[PDB]
Amino acid sequence: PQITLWKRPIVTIKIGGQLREALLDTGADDTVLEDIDLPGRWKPKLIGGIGGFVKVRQYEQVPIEIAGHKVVGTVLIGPTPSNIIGRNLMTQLGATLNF
Amino acid sequence: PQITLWKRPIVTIKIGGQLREALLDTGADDTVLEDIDLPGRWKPKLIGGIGGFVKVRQYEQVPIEIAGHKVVGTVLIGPTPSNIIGRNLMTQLGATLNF
Repeated sequence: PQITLWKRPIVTIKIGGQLREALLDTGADDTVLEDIDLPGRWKPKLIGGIGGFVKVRQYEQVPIEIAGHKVVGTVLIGPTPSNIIGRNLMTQLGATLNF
Repeated sequence: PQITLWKRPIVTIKIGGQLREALLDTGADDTVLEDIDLPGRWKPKLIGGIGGFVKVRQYEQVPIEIAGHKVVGTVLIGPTPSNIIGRNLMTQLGATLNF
C-alpha cells in the first residue's frame, strides 16, 4: 500500500496466530511487541538505555504478516509504550519513504 | 526522493539559515530540533511525559528545507536525543510510506 502520514501509521499484523496492531516507525531500528507470545529459543537483548536499559527477548527468523504482506525477521518481545514495526522488518517489506 | 530503510533515514535540513541533519521519523507526531535558534514569538509546549514532561518552545509557520524540498510548518525547539522531522512536516512534503 501507499500510507499517508496525516494519522499515526498503525497497521494490522499477524504473528504466531495472534492478530495485533503496530506503528510503522522509521525512527525505530528494531521491532518491539508487548502483547504476544512466541515459541522456542530466544536471546536476551538490552534496549532503551536513557535512565537505564530494558531487558527483552529477541526471537529470530519470525514469520510475520504486516498489512497483508508476509515477511520473516527479528522480533523483540518486551515492554514498549506502543507496538512498533522498525526498519528491520520494513526493509523486508521493501518499504520506502517517498516525496 | 525515494529513501530505503537499511540505514536510519537522516536528511539534510535548512532552517533559519542553519544547515543541520535530522531523522525522518514516522513514529513522531511533531518535529523537534535542539541545535538551532529561531526568531520571534513562540508558545510553550510540553512533550514526552513518561517520567515527566519536557517544556519546549513551539514556533509556528517556520520555513524549512528538507532534502531540498521547501515546506512551512511547526518546529519545536528543545532538548531531544536526536533531531526529528515528524509527521507534521512529512505531510507538508507529501511523504508516503510505500510497499
